[PDB]
Amino acid sequence: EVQLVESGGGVVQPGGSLRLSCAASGFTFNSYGMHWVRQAPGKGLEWVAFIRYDGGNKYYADSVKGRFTISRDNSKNTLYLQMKSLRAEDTAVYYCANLKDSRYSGSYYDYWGQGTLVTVS
Amino acid sequence: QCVNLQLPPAYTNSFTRGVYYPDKVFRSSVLHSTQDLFLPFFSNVTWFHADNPVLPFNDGVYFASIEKSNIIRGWIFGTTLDSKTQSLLIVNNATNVVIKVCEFQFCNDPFLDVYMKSEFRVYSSANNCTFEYVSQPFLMFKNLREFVFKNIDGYFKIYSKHTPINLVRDLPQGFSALEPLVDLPIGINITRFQTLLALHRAAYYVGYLQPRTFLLKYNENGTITDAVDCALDPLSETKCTLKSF
Amino acid sequence: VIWMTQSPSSLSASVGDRVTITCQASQDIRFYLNWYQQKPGKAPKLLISDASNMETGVPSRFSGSGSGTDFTFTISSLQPEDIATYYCQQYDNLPFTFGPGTKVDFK
Ligand SMILES: *[C@@H]1O[C@H](CO)[C@@H](O[C@@H]2O[C@H](CO)[C@@H](O)[C@H](O)[C@H]2NC(C)=O)[C@H](O)[C@H]1NC(C)=O
Ligand SMILES: *[C@@H]1O[C@H](CO)[C@@H](O)[C@H](O)[C@H]1NC(C)=O
Ligand SMILES: *[C@@H]1O[C@H](CO)[C@@H](O)[C@H](O)[C@H]1NC(C)=O
Ligand SMILES: *[C@@H]1O[C@H](CO)[C@@H](O)[C@H](O)[C@H]1NC(C)=O
Ligand SMILES: *[C@@H]1O[C@H](CO)[C@@H](O)[C@H](O)[C@H]1NC(C)=O
Ligand SMILES: *[C@@H]1O[C@H](CO)[C@@H](O)[C@H](O)[C@H]1NC(C)=O
Repeated sequence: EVQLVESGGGVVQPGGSLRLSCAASGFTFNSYGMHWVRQAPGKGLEWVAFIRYDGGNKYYADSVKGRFTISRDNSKNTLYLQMKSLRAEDTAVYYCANLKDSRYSGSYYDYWGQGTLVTVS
Repeated sequence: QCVNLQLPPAYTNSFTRGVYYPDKVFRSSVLHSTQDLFLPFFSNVTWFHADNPVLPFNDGVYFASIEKSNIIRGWIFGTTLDSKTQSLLIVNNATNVVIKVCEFQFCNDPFLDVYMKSEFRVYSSANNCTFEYVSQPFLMFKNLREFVFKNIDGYFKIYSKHTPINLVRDLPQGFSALEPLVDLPIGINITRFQTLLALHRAAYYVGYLQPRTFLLKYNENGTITDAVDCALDPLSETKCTLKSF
Repeated sequence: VIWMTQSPSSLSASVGDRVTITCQASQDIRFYLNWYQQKPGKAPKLLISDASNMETGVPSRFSGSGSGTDFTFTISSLQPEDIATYYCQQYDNLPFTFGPGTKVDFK
């Protein structure tokens, strides 16, 4: 029933930009905070950004802070990630997720999308 | 003794619902502007049938129920919701409301077992209790019971209102302010909560509060009869700016 | 920033073997650790939260414990379907972080 679908991937040039989105359904999207996580080929999981349920506070990993912007629209059940000044090192599969969290987001369930591939070249 | 007993969400429109008296100061015949955690007007509130998932608490919860059989009895508020941390348990029985804060080891699916008499099947243990409070029942056509749960600076604040309702499956239109019920000096974090239902051998709605600016209209008897959500639309913003409905 | 590490980086084990994976934190994170299992081509699945709380649907052969800076993930009897890369995550403080990941192979 619960789904998360990423889109907006593709191939861009260094110094360029790309806007990713995640369509949420099957759950109360507007009550949960959301995370972005990326995984480069041959590498482990890297946390990217977190946004609170109200679209208020935003948090970023040091490696993307100042370049990436996280936002959401609760009327469309859609999560967005706007990436500027993309580098070769940003090549990865990007996932949207609702991570189980007993401290900050208060999530009791763990959901992941299939992910979308972003290539910088 | 614990007993081991997922659907997509439904939504309803909290038309102009979830407004409470922001403080205990008497005011009359005046328009008062205040900033606090309120349920936004015309928001999408999640509709559950009494289907009892653990929900996020966020910045506070608007909880409403429509029932004629007293199925909803209480709530569990906490973080981890196991013996690792302090958790808040609020339950209502036939004569009293019992509020405790302990390191509860909650059941996988907690409830009250009703045979008249009943047995609590909520937790297997309650160690290192720090707070206890007992008073009159919070809960005691269909009965519409509205609650607002806030947790600010260690204080768990509850507001409530009880009215008759003649609707089949939704929230009523119109304005009704919720009054202060109890203010508990507990000092714990709350990030998640669950609803305790009475199951014999009713539906509820959950919304979330936001840092919103409201214009509240106090009538000649000191009650609130209307309100404007200053961030709802350009007209409401104008009304707040001019302090005029 | 709280930095996470895991050991061994990889291990080989056969069916029926006991498999242990160690996760450590540079800072005391009490019990706020998640354990994930990822198979190639798929998103990570959560197995354990709050250091030792098992997720619904997770086989009883999986367990875990620990607190502060030293946590352990254990499979009491490795199955042929348990060949995956396991990650630990701390969510005690933002930014959240994942460990390097421990790869379990089939011996
Ligand atoms: C509702 O719960 C309260 C819990 O306080 C019950 O009152 C207690 O009952 C025990 C006996 O089981 C007494 O030893 C306590 O001294 C009572 N405490 C207080 C403050 O009165 C109450 O009886 C319960 N009501 C029903 C119908 O079960
Ligand atoms: C409920 O499930 C738990 C976890 O498996 C188990 O320990 C407990 O004994 C079960 N209770 C009953 C009545 O089956
Ligand atoms: C509530 O949900 C409806 C879709 O059912 C949407 O059109 C509307 O904009 C939403 N309102 C708010 C405040 O999210
Ligand atoms: C209360 O907490 C302490 C740890 O600070 C623990 O050792 C003790 O056993 C707890 N009390 C009970 C009844 O479990
Ligand atoms: C409660 O919240 C405060 C503020 O974030 C935090 O410093 C404290 O460690 C938390 N305690 C527990 C048990 O979660
Ligand atoms: C105020 O109270 C009086 C009774 O003393 C009542 O007649 C009047 O209608 C009330 N006004 C409002 C706005 O309810």
